[PDB]
Parts: sequence; C-alpha cells; structure tokens
Amino acid sequence: TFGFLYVAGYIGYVGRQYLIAVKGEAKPTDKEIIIDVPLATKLAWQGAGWPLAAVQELQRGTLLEKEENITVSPR
Amino acid sequence: RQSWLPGSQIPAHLDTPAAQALAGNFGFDPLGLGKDPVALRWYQQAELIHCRTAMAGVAGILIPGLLTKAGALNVPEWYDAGKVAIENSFAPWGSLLAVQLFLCGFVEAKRWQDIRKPGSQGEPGSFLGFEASLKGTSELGYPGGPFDPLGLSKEADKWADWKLKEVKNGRLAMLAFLGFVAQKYATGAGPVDNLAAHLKDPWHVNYATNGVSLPFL
Amino acid sequence: KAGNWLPGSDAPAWLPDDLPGNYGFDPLSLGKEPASLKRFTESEVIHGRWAMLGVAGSLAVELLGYGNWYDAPLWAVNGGKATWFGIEVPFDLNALLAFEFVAMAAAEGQRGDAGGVVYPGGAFDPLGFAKDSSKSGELKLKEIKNGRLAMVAFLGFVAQHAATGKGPIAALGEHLANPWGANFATNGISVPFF
Amino acid sequence: KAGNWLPGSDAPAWLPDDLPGNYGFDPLSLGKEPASLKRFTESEVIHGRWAMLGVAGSLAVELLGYGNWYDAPLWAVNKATWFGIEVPFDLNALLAFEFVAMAAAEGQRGDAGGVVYPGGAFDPLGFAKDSSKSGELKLKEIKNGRLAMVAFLGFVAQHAATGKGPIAALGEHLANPWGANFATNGISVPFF
Amino acid sequence: GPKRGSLVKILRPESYWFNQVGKVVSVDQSGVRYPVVVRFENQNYAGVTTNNYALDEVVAA
Repeated sequence: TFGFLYVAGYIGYVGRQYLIAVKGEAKPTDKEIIIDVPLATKLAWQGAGWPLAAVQELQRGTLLEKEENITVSPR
Repeated sequence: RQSWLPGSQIPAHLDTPAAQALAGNFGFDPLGLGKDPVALRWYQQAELIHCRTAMAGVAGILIPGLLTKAGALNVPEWYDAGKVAIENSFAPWGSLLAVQLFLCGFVEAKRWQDIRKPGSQGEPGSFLGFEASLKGTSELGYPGGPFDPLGLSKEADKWADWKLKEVKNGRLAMLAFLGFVAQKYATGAGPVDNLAAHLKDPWHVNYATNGVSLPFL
Repeated sequence: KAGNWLPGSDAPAWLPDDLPGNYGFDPLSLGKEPASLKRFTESEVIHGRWAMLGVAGSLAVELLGYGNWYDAPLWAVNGGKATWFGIEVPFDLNALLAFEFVAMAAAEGQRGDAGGVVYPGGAFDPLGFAKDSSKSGELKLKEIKNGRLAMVAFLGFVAQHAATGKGPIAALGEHLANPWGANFATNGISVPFF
Repeated sequence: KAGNWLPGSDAPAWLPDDLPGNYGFDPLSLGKEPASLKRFTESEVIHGRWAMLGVAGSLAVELLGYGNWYDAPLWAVNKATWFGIEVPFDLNALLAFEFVAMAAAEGQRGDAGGVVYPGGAFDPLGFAKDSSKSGELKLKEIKNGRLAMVAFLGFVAQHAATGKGPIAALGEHLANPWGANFATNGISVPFF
Repeated sequence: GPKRGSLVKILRPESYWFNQVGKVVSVDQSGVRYPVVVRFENQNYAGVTTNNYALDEVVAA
C-alpha cells in the first residue's frame, strides 16, 4: 500500500504540474491536444521529490485556492 | 562560478544574494527543491545539523575502529558495540533511551523555538543568566558565547573558510557513513577490513566482484 | 503575568494580564470568550482546592499506616466495618452514602445560589488574610499554583497505581531502593515495547 | 583593578573598575548585563564564604584525628559523634532540623533583595568603618573565597582518584613527590 | 465605466461566467442599462464568449 501511494502521488503531481505550466500560455487548448515533449520530460524528471514539494506547498498554504470558484446560484 | 556541472545553466532560484551567500554553493538542485526561499533556509539548517552529526559519528566509528587494529583500544565492531555495551551496562536500555530522549528533546525545543523566532530565547528572566548569551549570532545556525568558546568568530577573515571546510567535511562524512552501511550489508565485515582487502588487491576486491551490487552478472 | 509559559512564544490576546497565575498558556485558544473564560476560572480554582484536599487525605492515611487510598472502600465493598484513625464507624454504608449525598447537595446548591462568588471571605475568611489587595493577589497566585500542583499529583497517583497496583509510598520507596530498576520504564507497562 | 588577569590582554568594557577583586577576567563575556552581573557578584561572594567554611571543617576533623570529611556520613549511612562527644539523637531528626534551619536562614537572605554586606548587628565588631580599607578587606575576602573554592575542588579530585584523605595525599607527596603525584596516580591521565 | 480592454470580474449570480473574470470590450457612454461588453475565453453551454452587463454587476479585477 505504501508503494502504491507513492507512485500514484507521483503521477498525480506531475499531471498537476503539467496542467499548471501549460495553462499560462497562449493556446491552452492547443497544448492540451498536443504535448510539448521537452516540457513533459522536464516535468517528469522533476516529479521525483513530489511529497516534499507538496508538503512545502501546504506549509505555505498555496495548494488550496481561496473562495473564487464558479458557483451555483444558492452557494 | 564553480558549478558542479560546467556548461549547465544555474537554477533560477539558486542564483540569489542569499543562495550565493549561503555556503558551498555550486548551482546544484536539479530537482529545484529550493524554488522557495523559506524552504531553502530550512533545508540549509537541516544540512548543517546533518553535516555536524555525521562528522561526529564517522569520527566515533573510525578512530576506535582504527585503533582496535592497534594493540590498545581493542574495541568490538560498531554494529555490535550496542550488544557489547548493553551487556557491560548497569541500566536497562529502555530507561537509558528514555532519559536520553528527554534530554535531547529539551535542547531540540530550544533550537526550534529559535528557528521559529530568532530573538526568542533572549527573553529576559526566562532563565537566570542564559538570555545574556542565549541570543543568536545574526546567522541562524551559529550560536554564540559558549558555542564558539575559543573566540574563533572574532576573526572574520577566517570566517568564510571555517564555514566552507565545515560544510565540505560534513558532506564527506555523510557519504562515508553511507558507504559504511552499504558495505556492511554487501560484505558484512569490518570497514578497515574491506579497506585492507581492496588494497591487497584492487582489481578484484570491489563491488564489481561482490556478485551482489551487480547481480545480473 | 506569572511568566512566559513558553520562552520566545507570544501572548494570546484574550488573556488579560493581571490575574492570579496568568502565565499566558492557552495555545489551543479556548478561553477566547469571556463567559467561557470565567467558567474556566471558577472550574480551575475549585479543582485546585479539591485536588489539594485529595492529596492531603491520601498521604494522611498512607503514611499514618492505615492502608492507601485504594484500601478504604474494601471494608464496605465486601463485608466489614468503617474505621477512621482506628476509631471504627458503627453506621451503615447506605446511611453515610445518603448523608454525604445530602451534605454535598446543600453545599454545592449553596455554591450555585449566588452566581460565581469564588472568594467569599468575611465569615468564610474569619482569619482575614486578604486585607492587602496586593498581597491578596500574591496569595491568589500561590493558591492556584498549589492547586495545579495538587491536580498533577493526583493524576500521578492514579497512573502509578494503575501500573503497579501499589501505594505511592511503596512506589517512591522502590525508586529509592533502586531508581534504575523501579521506574515507569522498568514498570514495562507505560511503554509497550519495553 | 585587582590587576590584569592576563598580561598584554585587554579589559572587557562591561566590567566597572572599582570592585573588590576586579581583575577583568571574563574572556567568555558573561556578565555583560547588569542584573546578571550583580547576580554573579552575590553568587561568587556567598560561594567564597561557604567554601571557606568547608575547608575549615574538613581540615579541622582531618588533622584533629577524627577521620576525613569522607568519613563522617559512615556512622549513619550504616552513632553521631562530634569532637569525641557523641550525639544521642536521630539521623532524620538532625536532617529535618538542619533543613528548617537553612530554610529560615536562606529565606531571610532572600527576604531583602541582595544585601550582601549587612554589617551593624551582623558586624558587631565593626571593621568596615573605613570606606577604603573596607574595600581592601572586601578584596582580600573575595581572594580567600576563590582560593577556598579551588581548594575544595582539589580535595574532591584528589580523593576521587586516590580515595585518600588530603593529609594522606600531602604526606605521600612529602615521602616521595616523584612517586606520589597525579601522574603517578595514573588516573588523572589515561595513557600513564 | 473603465476604459476598453480593461479586465473585470463578473458577479451576476445567474451568469455562466459568475465569480469569474473577463475582458471588457467596451462600454456605451450613453444610458443603456447594460453598457458593459465583456469577452471571455471559455464558451458557455451554447457557444458564446462575450456577454453584456450593467455597471454594478462587475468589478475591475
């Protein structure tokens, strides 16, 4: 169970980082339909220390967003 | 500057006044774990403590271990001295570990309250005489007064060199300790013995011929 | 301020300073509200007093040599007789039960009649040692100190005897005979892997 | 200034000069703060006095021939006697007695803040009526105090090595210095 | 209203772009009730990327 948790957190984290990195560019739809190979490789190799990176982000309170999400009429 | 990898580019974060002014810097963080400065400072402190403790431990291993080859100071192996001393002991290992745990936790609490707020332990009256010298030396990780008792800090022209040799020898100590445990798993004998073996024959006394480090051959 | 409960720490705002034993210790932020905090004051003080009474009694019987605190209820939980300083008690278990019941009922109903008068004085201080208004605060602080101490002492009693089944006098005597052999670690119960 | 505690050295600033025995010795910079330094003053002086009392007593019994200081507690750890006059009272009795006595005396010492030189009734002989020779006597006092402290430490170290009365230690060194010394003790240095 | 090309934060509860941010195309200087015109980059459930709003409904952020 510990091995699986590690590898799954790895996959999820590198996915999140790719999404974020490609989100701040001039064609998100294009980067989502076609992949930047160098970007993919860089983010893959840097996905290693993902538990440390994530706990640091938590300690900075950055991984969670403030109350600015799209929201249905009642709440 | 001096880079662990010539030709390579410097990490974005690793090139800042603090980083270049920290210690032992060569632009080495290909995992970019220091893209945050607070985390970076915290990790500098961690690395400092590790360098110090690893230097202490590797000395305590090698020196008696080397002189047990000498006639005097006949001492058992380090990974067995636990058993040896607990046999020659006077108190139950439980109580021993408990008390040493308490006394380490206290000092760690002091260090930690400091790293939280630097001017924390200079609070007047919180002790009777401590706060006098219980104040940081403007560099988190270099307490003063009794710490540095021989006034080695009042000579700044040696300050940088002290810092640098400290971090270098500490990193070397960590590496040597890892070598120790790895070879005690692979071969299982005395480190000095592995030494003497590879010296009596380099070309065949090596992990390349341990049949374990590289199992597929 | 009784003192910085944690050197280098920072004081909590909801704690007014001049207060018997105000060390500033509430890192979990409980008494941030006034009515709750006053409730806490009264609870803590009466707890201190009752704790002190408890240790006084337990040590009394134990060192006077009438068994420990865990020994008294035996006479009634089985067949026997109530005894006090060697003077036995020729009355019923249920009698003393209902008696102490109505007594505590009256006393605490009185305590609750008025709102929160913790320091009655006057008739309840016929010796009158709070006539200073500053040394009064001194005595208040020393009081709450004694109270928190007696509370901790009682808890230690119950834990030691839950481990060893022994009178605290016996526990301290054992630690005297050998500390390295008579301790919660050597007790082997307070920590599992020992 | 009592004198340069280290020739060629430099004086520390936080040490005011005119002060009984101010040699200027604090190379580790401890008393740089006033309340702490005053605490140090009172600690040092009472330490000197108690040290002096200690050596007086130890030498008294030893050379009077009633065993050394390490010999007294034997009678109770397994009758109390004093100058040959025995003591017909309980160990625990004298324990609680000296306990409450020291409690009273030191609680008195703490009642007032820091009065170290009470005088008056506590100096009914009145030898500090000079205000300069008073300082002279203060300096000589602290000298005697630091000396007695060092003397006591020497006692405990010598007897922790040899298990012997200090009179015995000095007599041994007398009989042979080259053979009765901490080096020949073989304990104070390992590789000897 | 704010000059053209400025960026505001939609706040009309019903609006598909609610609690989001869009680029103001332009504002009518005249007195129409919803002179604000706001482009977007994420079409709603019908394929529209620009909506109109009154003054209050938006915040220039």
